[PDB]
Amino acid sequence: MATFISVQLKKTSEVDLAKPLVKFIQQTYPSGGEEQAQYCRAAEELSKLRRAAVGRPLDKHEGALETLLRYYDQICSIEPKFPFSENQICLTFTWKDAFDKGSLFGGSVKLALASLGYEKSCVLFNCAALASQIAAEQNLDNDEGLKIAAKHYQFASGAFLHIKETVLSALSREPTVDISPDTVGTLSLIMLAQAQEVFFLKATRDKMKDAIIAKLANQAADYFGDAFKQCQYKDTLPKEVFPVLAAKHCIMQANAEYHQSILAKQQKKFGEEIARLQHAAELIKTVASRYDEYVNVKDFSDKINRALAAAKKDNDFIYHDRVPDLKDLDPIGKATLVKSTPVNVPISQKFTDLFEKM
Repeated sequence: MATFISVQLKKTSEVDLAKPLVKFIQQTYPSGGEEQAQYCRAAEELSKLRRAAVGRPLDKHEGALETLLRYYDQICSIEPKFPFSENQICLTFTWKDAFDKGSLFGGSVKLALASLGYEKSCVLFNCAALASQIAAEQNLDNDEGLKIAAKHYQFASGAFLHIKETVLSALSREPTVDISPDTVGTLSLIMLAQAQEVFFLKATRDKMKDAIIAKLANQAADYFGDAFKQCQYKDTLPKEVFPVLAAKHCIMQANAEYHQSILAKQQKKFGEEIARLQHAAELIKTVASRYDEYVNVKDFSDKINRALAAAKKDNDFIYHDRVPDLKDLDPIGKATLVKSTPVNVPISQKFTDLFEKM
């Protein structure tokens, strides 16, 4: 279908990374044509690497992400050498906010800083955003799609969370909102929610126990629920985000209850089955009327209604189980298969620091 949330990449203007880095090499590097004027072609190499990571109208592929990741690893490796205190270091990175259009009354929202902390913050944001795009793009009724989407969602979650913990110490100023701890904390939870939904979807495909699927769905409802609560009083993220999180919260509760009801029927608890099915129907009716424009809930509602109609029919004419109230049923349990991937450099596949010997 279409309904996963992904993140648009921030834009930068191009900058000459080499030229300023060239002027610093004349240090414990004396004569011409040596490590001296080799490192300058590695600085020539790294400036070229920035334009590939950040300059190109992008590619939602293994290739483009790896470029970004490499560019992140490479910056991280370059700080403990150059502007460790910098009284001038003539080099300034400019980034547009990912979300804030600005106002067509006076242009976009941008922020220029002469800081490697700023730069790597925005790059990492973009590694996260491209990962969510690749993740969202994947075919979920195919097994390696499921795995690529769960891997990238957890990466993107871990990467957003790394910026939250790190943006402020990393920077000179109050950041743009897109990378400020609160937005990126929320983006972190969304990606983790989506990761878990992918693990629920995979469980449904591995045709696992309904008991385990209910717990995985219940866990997701919590991730989506927390996330939409973080968005309730705020209008930073694209406007589709909060309604998708709201629906996805009720959808996952409805999956939890539907699967738990199947278990209940297996155990001949026919009243419990109707109760849990009534709850699922209600959750889904709510999402259908309230969130029409964002999710398509029809097949799942029909599935629930047939099961409810058959349950009621046999119970009234055969079993006569008392249908319990919701508050009298045990909580459905919770299980997570999902974690925010720590950012430990190198995050790129076959990392070569172009300035290893320095």
